[PDB]
Amino acid sequence: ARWFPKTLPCDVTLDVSKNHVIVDCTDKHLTEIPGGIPTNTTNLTLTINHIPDISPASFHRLVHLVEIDFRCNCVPMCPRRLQIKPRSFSGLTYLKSLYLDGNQLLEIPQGLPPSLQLLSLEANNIFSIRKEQLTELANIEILYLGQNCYYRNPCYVSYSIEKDAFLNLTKLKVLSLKDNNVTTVPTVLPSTLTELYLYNNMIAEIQEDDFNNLNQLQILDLSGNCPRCYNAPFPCTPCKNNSPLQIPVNAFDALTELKVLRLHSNSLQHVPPRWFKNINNLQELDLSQNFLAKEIGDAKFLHFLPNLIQLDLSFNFELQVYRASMNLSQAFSSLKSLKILRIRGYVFKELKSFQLSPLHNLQNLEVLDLGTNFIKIANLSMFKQFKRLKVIDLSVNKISPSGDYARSCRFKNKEASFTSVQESCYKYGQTLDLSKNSIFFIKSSDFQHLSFLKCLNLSGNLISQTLNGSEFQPLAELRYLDFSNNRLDLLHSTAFEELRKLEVLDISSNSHYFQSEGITHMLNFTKNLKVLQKLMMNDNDISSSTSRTMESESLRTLEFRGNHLDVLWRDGDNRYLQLFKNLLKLEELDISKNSLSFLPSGVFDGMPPNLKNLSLAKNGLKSFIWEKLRYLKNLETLDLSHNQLTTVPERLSNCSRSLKNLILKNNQIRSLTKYFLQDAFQLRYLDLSSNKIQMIQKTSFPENVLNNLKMLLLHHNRFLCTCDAVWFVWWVQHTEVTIPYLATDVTCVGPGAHKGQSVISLDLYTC
Amino acid sequence: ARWFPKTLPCDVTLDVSKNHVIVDCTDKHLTEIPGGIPTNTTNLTLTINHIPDISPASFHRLVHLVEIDFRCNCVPMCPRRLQIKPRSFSGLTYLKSLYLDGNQLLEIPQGLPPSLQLLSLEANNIFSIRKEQLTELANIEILYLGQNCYYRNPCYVSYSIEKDAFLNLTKLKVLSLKDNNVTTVPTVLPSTLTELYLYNNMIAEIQEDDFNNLNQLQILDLSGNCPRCYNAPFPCTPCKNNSPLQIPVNAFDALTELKVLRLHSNSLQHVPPRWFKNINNLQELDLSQNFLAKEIGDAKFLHFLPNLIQLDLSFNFELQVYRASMNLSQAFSSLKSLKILRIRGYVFKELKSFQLSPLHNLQNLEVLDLGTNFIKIANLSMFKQFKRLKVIDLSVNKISPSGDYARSCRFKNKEASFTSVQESCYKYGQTLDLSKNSIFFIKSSDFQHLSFLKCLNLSGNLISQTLNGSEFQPLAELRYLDFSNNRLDLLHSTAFEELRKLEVLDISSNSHYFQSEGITHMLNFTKNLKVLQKLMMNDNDISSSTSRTMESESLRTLEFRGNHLDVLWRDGDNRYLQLFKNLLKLEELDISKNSLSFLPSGVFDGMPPNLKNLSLAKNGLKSFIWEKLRYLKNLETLDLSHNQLTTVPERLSNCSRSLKNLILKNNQIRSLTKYFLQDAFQLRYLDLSSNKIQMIQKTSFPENVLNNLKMLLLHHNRFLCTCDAVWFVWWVQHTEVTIPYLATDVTCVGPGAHKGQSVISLDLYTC
Ligand SMILES: *[C@@H]1O[C@H](CO)[C@@H](O[C@@H]2O[C@H](CO)[C@@H](O[C@@H]3O[C@H](CO[C@H]4O[C@H](CO)[C@@H](O)[C@H](O)[C@@H]4O)[C@@H](O)[C@H](O)[C@@H]3O)[C@H](O)[C@H]2NC(C)=O)[C@H](O)[C@H]1NC(C)=O
Ligand SMILES: *[C@@H]1O[C@H](CO)[C@@H](O[C@@H]2O[C@H](CO)[C@@H](O[C@@H]3O[C@H](CO[C@H]4O[C@H](CO)[C@@H](O)[C@H](O)[C@@H]4O)[C@@H](O)[C@H](O)[C@@H]3O)[C@H](O)[C@H]2NC(C)=O)[C@H](O)[C@H]1NC(C)=O
Ligand SMILES: *[C@@H]1O[C@H](CO)[C@@H](O[C@@H]2O[C@H](CO)[C@@H](O[C@@H]3O[C@H](CO)[C@@H](O)[C@H](O)[C@@H]3O)[C@H](O)[C@H]2NC(C)=O)[C@H](O)[C@H]1NC(C)=O
Ligand SMILES: *[C@@H]1O[C@H](CO)[C@@H](O[C@@H]2O[C@H](CO)[C@@H](O[C@@H]3O[C@H](CO)[C@@H](O)[C@H](O)[C@@H]3O)[C@H](O)[C@H]2NC(C)=O)[C@H](O)[C@H]1NC(C)=O
Ligand SMILES: *[C@@H]1O[C@H](CO)[C@@H](O[C@@H]2O[C@H](CO)[C@@H](O[C@@H]3O[C@H](CO)[C@@H](O)[C@H](O)[C@@H]3O)[C@H](O)[C@H]2NC(C)=O)[C@H](O)[C@H]1NC(C)=O
Ligand SMILES: *[C@@H]1O[C@H](CO)[C@@H](O[C@@H]2O[C@H](CO)[C@@H](O[C@@H]3O[C@H](CO)[C@@H](O)[C@H](O)[C@@H]3O)[C@H](O)[C@H]2NC(C)=O)[C@H](O)[C@H]1NC(C)=O
Ligand SMILES: *[C@@H]1O[C@H](CO)[C@@H](O[C@@H]2O[C@H](CO)[C@@H](O)[C@H](O)[C@H]2NC(C)=O)[C@H](O)[C@H]1NC(C)=O
Ligand SMILES: *[C@@H]1O[C@H](CO)[C@@H](O[C@@H]2O[C@H](CO)[C@@H](O)[C@H](O)[C@H]2NC(C)=O)[C@H](O)[C@H]1NC(C)=O
Ligand SMILES: *[C@@H]1O[C@H](CO)[C@@H](O[C@@H]2O[C@H](CO)[C@@H](O)[C@H](O)[C@H]2NC(C)=O)[C@H](O)[C@H]1NC(C)=O
Ligand SMILES: *[C@@H]1O[C@H](CO)[C@@H](O[C@@H]2O[C@H](CO)[C@@H](O)[C@H](O)[C@H]2NC(C)=O)[C@H](O)[C@H]1NC(C)=O
Ligand SMILES: *[C@@H]1O[C@H](CO)[C@@H](O[C@@H]2O[C@H](CO)[C@@H](O)[C@H](O)[C@H]2NC(C)=O)[C@H](O)[C@H]1NC(C)=O
Ligand SMILES: *[C@@H]1O[C@H](CO)[C@@H](O[C@@H]2O[C@H](CO)[C@@H](O)[C@H](O)[C@H]2NC(C)=O)[C@H](O)[C@H]1NC(C)=O
Ligand SMILES: *[C@@H]1O[C@H](CO)[C@@H](O[C@@H]2O[C@H](CO)[C@@H](O)[C@H](O)[C@H]2NC(C)=O)[C@H](O)[C@H]1NC(C)=O
Ligand SMILES: *[C@@H]1O[C@H](CO)[C@@H](O)[C@H](O)[C@H]1NC(C)=O
Ligand SMILES: *[C@@H]1O[C@H](CO)[C@@H](O)[C@H](O)[C@H]1NC(C)=O
Ligand SMILES: *[C@@H]1O[C@H](CO)[C@@H](O)[C@H](O)[C@H]1NC(C)=O
Ligand SMILES: *[C@@H]1O[C@H](CO)[C@@H](O)[C@H](O)[C@H]1NC(C)=O
Repeated sequence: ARWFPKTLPCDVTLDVSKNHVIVDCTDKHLTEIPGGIPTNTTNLTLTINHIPDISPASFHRLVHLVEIDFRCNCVPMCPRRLQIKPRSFSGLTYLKSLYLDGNQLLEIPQGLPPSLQLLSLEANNIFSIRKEQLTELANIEILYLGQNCYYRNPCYVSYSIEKDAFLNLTKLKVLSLKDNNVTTVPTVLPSTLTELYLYNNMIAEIQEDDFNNLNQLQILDLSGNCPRCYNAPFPCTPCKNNSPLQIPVNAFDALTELKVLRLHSNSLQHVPPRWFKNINNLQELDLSQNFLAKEIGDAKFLHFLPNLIQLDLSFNFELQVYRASMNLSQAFSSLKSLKILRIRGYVFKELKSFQLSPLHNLQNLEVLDLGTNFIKIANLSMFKQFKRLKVIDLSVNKISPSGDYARSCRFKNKEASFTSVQESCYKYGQTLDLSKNSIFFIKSSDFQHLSFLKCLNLSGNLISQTLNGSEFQPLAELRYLDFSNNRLDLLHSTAFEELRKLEVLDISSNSHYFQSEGITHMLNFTKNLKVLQKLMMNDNDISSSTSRTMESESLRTLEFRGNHLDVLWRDGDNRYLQLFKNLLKLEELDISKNSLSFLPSGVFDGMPPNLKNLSLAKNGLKSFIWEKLRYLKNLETLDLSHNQLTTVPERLSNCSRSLKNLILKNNQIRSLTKYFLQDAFQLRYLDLSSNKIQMIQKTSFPENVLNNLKMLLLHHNRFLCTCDAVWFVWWVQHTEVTIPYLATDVTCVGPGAHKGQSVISLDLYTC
Repeated sequence: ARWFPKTLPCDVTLDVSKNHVIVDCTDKHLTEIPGGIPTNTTNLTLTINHIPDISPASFHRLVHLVEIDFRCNCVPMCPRRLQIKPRSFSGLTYLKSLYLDGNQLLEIPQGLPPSLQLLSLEANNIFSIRKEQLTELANIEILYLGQNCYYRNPCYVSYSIEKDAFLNLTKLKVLSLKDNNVTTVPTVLPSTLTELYLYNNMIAEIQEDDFNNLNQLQILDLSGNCPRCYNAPFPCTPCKNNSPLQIPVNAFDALTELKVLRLHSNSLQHVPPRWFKNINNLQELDLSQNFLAKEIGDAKFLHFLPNLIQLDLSFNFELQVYRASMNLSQAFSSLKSLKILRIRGYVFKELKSFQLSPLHNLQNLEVLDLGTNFIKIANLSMFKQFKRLKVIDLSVNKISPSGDYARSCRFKNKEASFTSVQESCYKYGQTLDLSKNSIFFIKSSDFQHLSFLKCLNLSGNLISQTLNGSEFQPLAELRYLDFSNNRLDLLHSTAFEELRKLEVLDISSNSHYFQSEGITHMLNFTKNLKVLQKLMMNDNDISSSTSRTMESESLRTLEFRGNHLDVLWRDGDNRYLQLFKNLLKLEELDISKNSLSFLPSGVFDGMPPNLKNLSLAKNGLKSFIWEKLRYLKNLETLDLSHNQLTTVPERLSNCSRSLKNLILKNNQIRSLTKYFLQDAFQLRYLDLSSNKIQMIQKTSFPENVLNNLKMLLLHHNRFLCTCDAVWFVWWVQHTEVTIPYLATDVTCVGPGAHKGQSVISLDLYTC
């Protein structure tokens, strides 16, 4: 509630349905908590700042607070550790969540309210755990005590937990003890635990009674214990004699609701089937970064995982061993419900069709990761049986053509699963990611029996070929093709002619043959592509073109950034003026970073009629005309950021009748016209940030136009806060226009003592 | 003769033994020929400048001139073409050589003296050749008429040569017609020709009588005619139907003294043995960039080349064909005198021992080039039979570990053979250049049967390994090892321990594992290397080191540039002060680009006692102390160029008693001390160029010290030419100290009209 604030430099968000008020003071360099904080707020954000300590009077009048964030308030360049006065949180009866990460605290704070449910104490100096200060947390549910003693934040003392310290926490559900130099699992954990995170510790042995009472546990993490330290870019201490993490056979017996089990980087050598005897509902299993190269050939334990969804076996290669072929066990056929399989880091020479026979009967298999394996010989025709597969990974391996602040400062989710990189090519269907391979030329015979491919990634292969319309012949149903970081010779206009169903084509980073001058550059090759929608050819350094115009009856998006359009539009050269005129259906243009000092008169007449998104960022426009914008009758998102313009148009209404997203970020504008926004009711977005503007007059910014503006930015500029802008000073602190960084970035240059003064916090009584 | 010049801005070199005087006015921006040119000069250099035309009075008083250079005086940004007045060269009776390249001349200049022997007319607009203007050249010997009409300098007209134009040039020896758009070989050439250069032309057919009278010809070039235009980065036009350069069988019949024959890039398909029936003394043969992939398997013509020295067969691959193995004909055993063999661009999958059997009996074979072939499988043990070989090339191909201005503006030599890149590893003996390959880890078994290797290049392989002293075990006689552009983990001090005879070690560009902090960096691994002489570990970004000191009893050169020595020598950290103290035999240090803002007091005390070459360039030294140089009792080549120093030492004699090569290039020094060079007789080299110096007093630059100075640079600075430096003005134009760029770079800032005035050309009579 309270809606209208007074001088708070933090953003305020209201959710009447959720009855939640959010105050975000992230990155504000506040030495002390600002005054005038509303009593109706619920979430308080107090991240990286210069707060010396916490006083009980800080939250004296705040009783509706349910979330307090104090993450990374002093990162070890920082003064002494934060000191919390006694009874500094007892007044918050409605408190439920509290974050105190990165505060260099020595002991657990006391006096916490009994209504607390979440507590985060990561990146602190708490290496001792006793029941006395845990008695007050009898109602907690989620506890985060990780990252208290490890290589980034050392304490030189092993973690000490007294007996049955967590036993009385009956409401505990999630416990995290990562990177805490723990040696022994802290028995006895409460029986209501669901997620246990003990990874990246120094645990060497597991007792048979360690998880004897945990029956509702769902997520268990035991990574980093006795890790594989070979070629490790971080300080890690292998266990002695390389010994693996000793886990008894009857260890995971009481676990019945377990769903996620992570054993990554444990130097394991054998996986006994007795471990998975009781856990029948296991879904995700991680066994990466171990020494299970021989176990994969046996994989006898896979017979006890009928409901497995994810299986990770990455980076299990043997030192000084180069396998001739992948040895997949026949027990892999028992994974009926398997969906994702990762066999990276299993470096081997040749991949054959019969080596993937166990995976032929997996109906639910979708992702098959095989990248970073240095595969030399691989017949691509063997994938004709994996039509149901969604993503096939053939990454940096060497397949060739066939011969004849800190972490806790952000990410409030804390313990979260590794989110897979969702590439733009996955949404189109079947994907064959052949990027960064040893393919140097394309044959139509290699891609045979692959008519089902809806996507193909060939970036980074460094292919030097002159396509003429016969290479991608079998790929009849291909819709997305990536050809970035290659050497494409556009000597023929029939390139990509046989890709009848192609929609998105990417030929970026092909600067080699485009940099040369005098050779033919058939830029009209898009005429044959009937259903092409998007074409990305940026960073190509295109300086000349044999074709006068580019023709396409279906192209909608065109990225032409990082090229040389100044030479194409050189003074006295009107050949390539109407280069984009024939693109009838084009709606978005991205001609940026083209070193365009000036725009020759006539290019706007040669623009496509349906243009809607024009970008000219980082171009260095010394003088950009404005009266020619009348030709574009559909322009809505003109962008001129990071340019060297110096004058705004006399009347924006006379220039464009549909512009609504004007952007002039990081420009050099000292003053605006006296009728800049006169009768321009169609505008909704405007940006003048990072400029050299001095003052704004009333006649240039009418309130009628300003009422409908969704966003307006005037920060990080050179405004002068003198007595000549009393109307601006009154309006900036009396309007409802969303102006971000109104009290943090926009300051006053002068005069005199007014340096660094906040414009919204100005009151010139003498004016 | 004449020794002493007056105001010439060109360097003068005298050779009394050769009676030759050289005047070099290269890159001087001389609008007109300067006055006061000596009459005793012999070679005149008048390269790129702004000379509008040539007048007969230019060389009126010069009669001893034997060489005039006018190369690239107007490169097509340039005014109208150079105009030569009639009878502008008839007065030079002693003229023998004349260069007129890059002058946009339309016709051959007339009135040349009969004593001329060399004439260069490259990069001109002369596309017509007639006997009338060639009559005056009856005594010429070397003619250069190439680069007159091609893609860089087009003329849109085919070259026209009248019948028997060159017939009467009886003294002609070398003729060049490259890139001249020639269609037919200009019959009839004189019988005294020795070198003929007709490459890069449009010749489609050769007649049987084309070389009927040439019996003394030694070098013949026919490249570029009907070239292989596939993947060509320059505008080239294939011949029709791909047809090859039609050469009759009885074409090279009259040639008996031919030694070099170049047929590179001719789209040849078959090489009949009848061509080499008469030429028995052939030494170098070039057949690269052709379609002779099938002919290599036959190579029937090789039986007629018993004295062949060089054989080039690079880039003869078949389009859309990936050969399984290299098919070398058995006729290669007939090349008894073969020394260099290049089989690049013959892309094939696997290389076996038996495929190199024909080369097993070549006793004189030294270089075997096999790079850029995409070889996948290659057993390195098969090279044990090629012990007599000097260089073995295993370049960018994908071998993996075994499994289980213009051109004529410079280069006065013109037509010169392709000089092979002499790498630094060739002088040490046998070389196995395995750079840029697909090797990702090193095994001792792979390098078996290779104990004869004296050099090994492994740069660019991107190997991530933690060597402990057992990988390079069979390489007992290795003396040079290159490990640049890799990922070396220095976790053990026993790395490279088994390389007992290693002398030069290069571990540069290994920034990956050195950038990480907290991991061990054993920098004392050089202790085991008993005979190590040079160690290059630059561009490694070394910021921390576990070892306190580096120990080596034989190291003499150490390159430590592009690292982070500021953190190692951070204020309050005296652990790594004596890092280089234990290098007893060290004589050269290259600690540059280390971001050293300042040198902590004590590093000079920790320097090796025998240090002789210290470099601190591009370091940003805000304030460099000078009294501490007394510790270094053997310093001779101190370098502080491209730094931010601001003060010279009070007395250089008190600082160092042996410094003789002080360098302060591109520094920021406004003034010198009044006793900078007092009693410093041991100095021989001094540099203060590119500084902000204002004036030099007499008491700081005594003539006694200046007499023994070999070189002194004071150019490109901010000297003021006022009445306060009359002694400096008198001395600069009255001393014999070698001061380069005395009349071209060093100017006067002021005062007023004295902007840009030459100091040596100053005479202040009013002073
Ligand atoms: C202001 O503070 C409020 C508390 O003081 C915040 O309310 C919290 O909002 C989160 C969601 O953002 C709730 O989390 C719940 O989690 C359960 C369990 O899901 C678990 O598993 C999923 C994966 O399947 C994982 O993503 C979750 O993080 C959990 O680990 C869900 O079933 C719920 O739908 C919900 O996501 C908290 O419970 C809730 N706290 C309270 C006390 O209600 C609020 O988000 C804050 N607002 C801002 C803007 O910061
Ligand atoms: C000043 O001008 C003088 C002429 O006006 C220059 O004298 C010339 O010097 C060059 C050497 O630099 C002489 O070239 C001769 O070439 C023959 C034949 O060798 C040929 O083959 C070799 C490869 O084996 C090749 O490198 C050569 O270039 C030749 O193609 C050699 O046997 C000789 O030793 C010598 O190298 C000229 O003959 C000579 N000209 C005259 C008229 O004597 C002088 O170099 C100029 N000085 C400067 C500083 O520019
Ligand atoms: C994680 O906990 C272990 C607990 O053992 C820590 O190991 C301990 O580390 C300290 C500090 O390096 C060692 O103290 C050292 O003692 C030697 C004398 O023995 C002294 O010369 C050193 O200067 C240092 O004070 C201690 O010995 C060592 N404990 C054992 C059993 O070896 C480890 O440091 C902790 N990790 C982190 C990141 O804090
Ligand atoms: C085809 O495969 C290539 C390589 O596997 C993909 O290129 C890679 O794409 C990812 C995601 O866009 C890039 O990651 C990003 O890197 C930038 C730094 O450049 C970083 O700031 C981002 O946060 C993100 O991590 C990755 O750099 C890029 N690699 C290269 C060499 O460009 C490509 O996206 C794939 N194409 C399709 C259509 O999936
Ligand atoms: C090397 O010599 C050949 C000699 O044929 C040159 O080919 C000629 O090039 C000119 C200029 O492109 C061609 O003229 C053209 O004529 C057409 C009408 O046919 C006209 O529309 C064009 O605007 C142009 O004026 C000429 O036809 C062509 N000769 C032949 C037989 O095709 C070649 O250009 C020369 N190369 C260089 C680099 O100068
Ligand atoms: C081992 O093999 C590698 C690669 O074959 C050699 O590196 C290459 O060395 C050459 C000659 O020094 C470099 O050429 C130079 O390039 C610079 C531009 O960087 C240019 O300004 C010079 O004029 C010259 O052309 C080449 O760049 C370099 N390649 C790489 C990737 O660094 C290396 O020299 C070999 N080592 C030994 C001991 O032979
Ligand atoms: C694939 O892995 C399996 C399991 O490790 C290998 O089978 C074992 O092979 C060894 C060596 O011959 C025998 O001593 C074991 O008795 C075998 N066990 C079983 C269960 O068969 C198999 O040889 C591997 N295949 C390849 C090609 O590497
Ligand atoms: C990759 O596998 C496919 C199919 O397994 C091979 O295709 C065979 O090609 C030959 C010659 O073209 C035909 O006679 C066969 O009938 C094809 N097989 C089938 C099942 O139709 C292809 O040759 C393999 N690639 C390589 C390099 O061996
Ligand atoms: C596209 O390029 C391919 C590759 O050169 C052409 O295929 C060749 O065509 C020629 C002429 O008909 C034949 O002599 C070759 O035998 C063909 N090679 C192969 C491997 O089939 C193809 O004709 C070109 N297509 C177009 C339309 O230009
Ligand atoms: C793309 O434009 C080029 C010209 O820039 C077209 O090439 C011309 O094609 C016609 C028809 O065969 C020929 O008569 C011309 O001689 C060609 N000119 C050149 C310079 O090659 C090409 O056809 C166009 N392609 C498409 C698909 O429209
Ligand atoms: C290596 O090259 C030789 C010469 O081209 C090949 O020998 C020819 O092979 C073809 C095809 O079998 C025959 O028609 C010719 O009669 C052969 N000529 C001679 C002189 O033998 C040979 O087959 C090639 N070898 C390989 C492995 O490619
Ligand atoms: C590369 O060639 C060498 C020699 O031709 C092979 O060395 C053989 O290795 C086996 C097993 O170690 C021995 O039994 C043989 O006696 C060796 N040959 C000789 C001549 O001594 C080596 O195995 C080959 N590399 C590969 C990967 O096959
Ligand atoms: C290089 O220096 C390291 C120390 O920086 C040496 O490692 C020590 O070796 C001794 C002898 O075995 C041990 O007692 C120490 O515990 C080691 N210290 C560390 C930090 O590892 C190493 O021996 C030196 N190597 C050489 C060749 O002198
Ligand atoms: C124009 O591009 C911007 C880029 O962020 C996008 O937000 C906007 O929706 C686009 N407008 C249209 C009409 O596509
Ligand atoms: C500017 O707008 C006014 C008012 O609509 C109109 O009368 C005038 O013609 C316009 N001028 C231009 C150049 O568009
Ligand atoms: C010092 O290095 C320079 C670098 O050019 C070299 O010229 C000089 O000979 C070296 N001096 C000694 C004594 O090695
Ligand atoms: C400087 O040199 C003079 C003369 O040799 C000597 O007397 C004096 O002690 C020296 N001072 C220093 C600091 O070296």
